[PDB]
Amino acid sequence: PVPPPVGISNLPNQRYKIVNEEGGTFTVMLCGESGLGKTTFINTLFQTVLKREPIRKTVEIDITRALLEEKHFELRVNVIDTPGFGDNVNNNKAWQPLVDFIDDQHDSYMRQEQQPYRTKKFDLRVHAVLYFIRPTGHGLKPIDIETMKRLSTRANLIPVIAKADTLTAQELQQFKSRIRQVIEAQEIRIFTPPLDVEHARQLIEAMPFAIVGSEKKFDNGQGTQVVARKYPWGLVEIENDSHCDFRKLRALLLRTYLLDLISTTQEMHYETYRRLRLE
Amino acid sequence: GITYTMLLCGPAGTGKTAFANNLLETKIFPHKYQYISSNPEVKVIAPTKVVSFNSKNGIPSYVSEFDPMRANLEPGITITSTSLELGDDTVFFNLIMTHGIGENLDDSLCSEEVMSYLEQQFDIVLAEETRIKRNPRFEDTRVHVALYFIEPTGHGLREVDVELMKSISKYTNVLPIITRADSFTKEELTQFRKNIMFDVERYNVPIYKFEDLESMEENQALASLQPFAIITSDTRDSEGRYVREYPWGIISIDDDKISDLKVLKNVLFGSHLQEFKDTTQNLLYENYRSEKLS
Amino acid sequence: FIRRQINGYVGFANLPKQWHRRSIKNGFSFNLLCVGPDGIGKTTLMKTLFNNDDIEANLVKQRHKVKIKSYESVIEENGVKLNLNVIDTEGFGDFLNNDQKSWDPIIKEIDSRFDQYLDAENKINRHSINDKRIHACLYFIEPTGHYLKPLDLKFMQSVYEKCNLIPVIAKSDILTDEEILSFKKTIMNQLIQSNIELFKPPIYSNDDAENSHLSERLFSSLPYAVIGSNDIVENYSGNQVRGRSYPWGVIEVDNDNHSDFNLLKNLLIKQFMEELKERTSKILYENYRSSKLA
Amino acid sequence: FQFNIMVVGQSGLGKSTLINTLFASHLIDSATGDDISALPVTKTTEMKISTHTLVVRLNINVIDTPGFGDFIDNSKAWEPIVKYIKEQHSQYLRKELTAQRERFITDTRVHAILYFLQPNGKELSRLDVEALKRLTEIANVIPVIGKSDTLTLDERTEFRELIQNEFEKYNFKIYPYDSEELTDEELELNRSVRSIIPFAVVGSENEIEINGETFRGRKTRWSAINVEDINQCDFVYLREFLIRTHLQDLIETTSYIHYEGFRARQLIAL
Ligand SMILES: Nc1nc2c(ncn2[C@@H]2O[C@H](COP(=O)(O)OP(=O)(O)O)[C@@H](O)[C@H]2O)c(=O)[nH]1
Ligand SMILES: Nc1nc2c(ncn2[C@@H]2O[C@H](COP(=O)(O)OP(=O)(O)O)[C@@H](O)[C@H]2O)c(=O)[nH]1
Ligand SMILES: Nc1nc2c(ncn2[C@@H]2O[C@H](COP(=O)(O)OP(=O)(O)O)[C@@H](O)[C@H]2O)c(=O)[nH]1
Ligand SMILES: Nc1nc2c(ncn2[C@@H]2O[C@H](COP(=O)(O)OP(=O)(O)O)[C@@H](O)[C@H]2O)c(=O)[nH]1
Ligand SMILES: [Mg+2]
Repeated sequence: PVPPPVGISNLPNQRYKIVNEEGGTFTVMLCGESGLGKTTFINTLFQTVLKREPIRKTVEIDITRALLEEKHFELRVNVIDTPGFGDNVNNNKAWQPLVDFIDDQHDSYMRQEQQPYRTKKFDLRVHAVLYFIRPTGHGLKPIDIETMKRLSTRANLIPVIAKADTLTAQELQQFKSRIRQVIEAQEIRIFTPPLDVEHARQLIEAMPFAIVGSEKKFDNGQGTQVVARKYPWGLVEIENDSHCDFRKLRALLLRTYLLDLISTTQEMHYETYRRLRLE
Repeated sequence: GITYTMLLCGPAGTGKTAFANNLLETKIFPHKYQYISSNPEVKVIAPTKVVSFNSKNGIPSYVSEFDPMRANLEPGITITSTSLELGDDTVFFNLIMTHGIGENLDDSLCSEEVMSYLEQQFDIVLAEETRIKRNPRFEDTRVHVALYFIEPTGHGLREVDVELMKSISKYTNVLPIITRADSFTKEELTQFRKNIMFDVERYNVPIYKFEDLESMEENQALASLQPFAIITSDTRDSEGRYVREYPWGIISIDDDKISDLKVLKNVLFGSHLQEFKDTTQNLLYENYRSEKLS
Repeated sequence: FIRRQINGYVGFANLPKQWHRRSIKNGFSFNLLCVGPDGIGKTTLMKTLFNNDDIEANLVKQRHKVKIKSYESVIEENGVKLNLNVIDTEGFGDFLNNDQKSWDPIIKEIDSRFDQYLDAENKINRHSINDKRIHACLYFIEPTGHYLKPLDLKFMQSVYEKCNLIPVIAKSDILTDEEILSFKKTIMNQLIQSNIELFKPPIYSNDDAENSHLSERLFSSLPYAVIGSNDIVENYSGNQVRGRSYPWGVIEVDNDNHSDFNLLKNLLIKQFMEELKERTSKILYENYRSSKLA
Repeated sequence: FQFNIMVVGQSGLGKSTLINTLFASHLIDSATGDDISALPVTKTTEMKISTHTLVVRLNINVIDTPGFGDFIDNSKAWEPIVKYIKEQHSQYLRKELTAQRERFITDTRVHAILYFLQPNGKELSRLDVEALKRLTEIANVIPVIGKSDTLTLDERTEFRELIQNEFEKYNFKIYPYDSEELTDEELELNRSVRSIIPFAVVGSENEIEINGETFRGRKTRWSAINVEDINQCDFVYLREFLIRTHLQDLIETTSYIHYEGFRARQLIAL
């Protein structure tokens, strides 16, 4: 070639190398009442075991920090848990510890940024909030609406239906439609992947994602061990798109739009918090 | 004719409407947002009526259609009664049902209203019994048995479960029910049953105790299945059989190896109908009366 | 953070691939400062590096101080776009007294770009900012074959903590192979003696030995013996290649045996442009900021 | 004979190499070499004089000017050079005015200045303009493009035209000069010499081999320069100009033009 080309086309690859060397961080909150398969879900997603008295519980935040590695890429995972949320007779203001935690992480990063020496950076801003909805089959509850509305303005809210294997296809379709209608009418902004596009549209059409989780594997019939729930009347395959939307949620959280979650967390939620705090 | 009264208490989304319609083998109770005795052996003698409620100013009723703009409103607590005739061997059955439990930010009003309704029925019977011109054929409205529907969490009992079951136990027999047992595998269901029994023992929840000696094998088998794990469905297939059709398989409700639904039905309308009725009206009511007449 | 063994493949290792895709959608930006005496071949080298004769065709906004000339360009190749901003000095070293005041406009341009970034960063209504900070500084050393001049040492020591300093020997064609090696050795000893730190390309983990060896050679060959020519000449073999033709020979730009032009193009564009930007934003800008604010 | 030659230019322009190439011997060494501390500690231009005898028995004096344009501040880089030249003119005048005058007065007057211009293709700098303005009026200035092999033939032509235009612009007296006492052939020779001034010189003290033939020049990874090849550089032309055709005229013009002007000004003043 005369002239031999400039290496402009190698600039993306250069950035790839930088990213693969500096690793990544992902912070995810698992909001919901007890017994919604939140611990099972997080262990199913990362294919590992991250998370293993008084009748009246207190709504508290429990952080689990882990370092995962695959293909020489290191991810620092912060799993934020919400034990006690919505598990009592009186759950009034159960959302406050959660929104306060999110706002506190935004505020902490804001004040770290202003330091003259800011080399070390303890970033714990929540990149995604999975709100687990009990599969009642009817619709969203007042606690669900209130909590989701307050979380949506400070973090990427991803509503999900817990234990979707406890509802039939018709029941699940109706429940998802009613949830979507409530989210629209109550003006609750949920995280949606950018459309720059058919795969992304399919991901959006499935929202709220119908989740099934399992940390066990069973024979699918073709001699292969697949992650599934074994009922005496059938096997619920987690990786089967016709059984649950786990693969779509994994695409949104890690495989395709993880960067979009982190960037929207930093450039939208955090930037709005900072501007309102400094004004 | 035998007057029988059964309460269905629990949080929304526990299959109470499905249980009632399956029990009567006809869709008499519509499901939420979806507001006829097709069974020849069931007749509606007094349609569903509100017997006690406690909501806020302008709160849509339990019959209100799906309104997304008003989904944010807490429903309060509402109790209904439906009187049917089943089948002398005829049974005048009154099904009491709760609405709003688990849907309020503060559910204290729920247990308060359930106790108010139950105690008001005791007070009605006591006032009639105290009258000079009494009527022995008076319409008895006392709840004889109550089924508390436990959400399929898989862990155990929560504060609302304990509060409501202990509140109801003062007036009637309480049967905790593992609802939507198809939400669990065999191992998970066994563990959930053990966990619930651990909680009822820890929190002194006075649930009904299934127990001549001929009844040893039967009653022991009833005490082993506590809480009864049921799978219900009010939708039929082409063959006319009640089923739940999942993408991965079909659950036929009639099959006895999946659920204790048929065992529960034989307990309610067969073996223990009169045991529940006698314990309610001759022990619990009498203790209430003794306290009132101190 | 506790390291956990993950079974199978989850797919979080696709985060770099996502950065790769997004980096293609949004363009890349680079800022390159050229310091050298007039006529040393700064403009020709820019035309050669970016295969574009209109590289300094868009100028964007007695004499006793250097004049700065800022030019903006857009280079497109295989769907990847680069917004290049070339800062080029005019008058450097041509004043009778080349004291600091003469060449201070260069340092002032650097500080003003850092100041603009800092001011945008500290704004309450903070919005996305165009990164204008100087990402690389190419200092052109005259091919005298003796040593670095006093003005060279002064400027390089005053700019090494603000930019990724890349010293090069300009018009190296005139130097013999032995003169090139001697001059480079003398220059390196002088820069070491004056504590002037240059940009050392980073080494990546789990990287091919060819890549790491190339990076180590890129640092070891500094200062690069470079030549400029975006014009095609006919060599004695009859081939039409980029270079310059003289009665004594045809020197070729893209021939590794004639100069270190390809090593410069690798350090600046093909291999370590993004790493130069990273050092500018994470180390140099952060030190300037910390000095200003502490 | 006695010929005094000065070299004025920045360190590393090939001044010592050109002198040694012209006279085919190691007369002088680089005033600085590959060492910055070798530059004058005074941070000014200093005179470095050397004496040699070559064979006509010609006594060559070489005057290097280390420090000229080699520092941050070069606002007085030409002043020591002007002082040295004027001191030699004044010294000769003192010896001339002596009543008991020497028969053979030692001539220390700078007879030729090889001024090395950088081959950057640019107009004359502030330093070059100031230095040439003062020097051209008191000594024979022979402008030269130091390391001319940087320029292609087209770049050389363009730069030489630019430099000649700069000389005309500043009204500099550039050697060789013409006078009414010259023949039409001598004027023609000065015209051709002047056409190739500043000389595109290339110097080398080392030998190279090309096709089994030895040349005086430079060989590199890509080039092969033969300094004595008139179709590569003007070294042969400058050598002929300096040592054969105009050596006598250089000494003659130093005495009759520069020294006479100096003398007239100095006597008019006193
Ligand atoms: N039906 C069903 N059960 C599930 C699912 N995920 C978990 N479970 C089970 O239901 C219970 C949920 O407990 P856990 O995962 O600890 O929930 P958490 O309290 O929300 O973290 C356990 O018995 C699980 O084995 C699911 O997708 N469907
Ligand atoms: N998994 C499961 N779902 C059921 C069962 N019975 C009913 N459902 C469904 O789960 C939801 C429960 O609603 P409904 O029966 O009206 O319950 P209620 O709100 O407690 O009165 C509906 O979508 C039903 O079709 C059951 O045994 N298992
Ligand atoms: N010998 C030589 N001349 C060069 C080289 N690069 C450019 N030139 C020439 O040097 C002169 C000045 O170059 P220019 O690009 O104008 O330099 P700038 O003033 O520093 O931007 C022009 O005649 C160019 O053709 C090189 O590598 N070697
Ligand atoms: N390309 C080139 N190099 C030269 C020429 N003359 C000298 N050199 C080399 O360039 C450097 C100049 O140093 P030197 O000749 O000592 O110069 P001085 O300090 O000006 O007296 C040395 O490394 C020489 O070998 C020339 O005409 N062309
Ligand atoms: Mg230029």
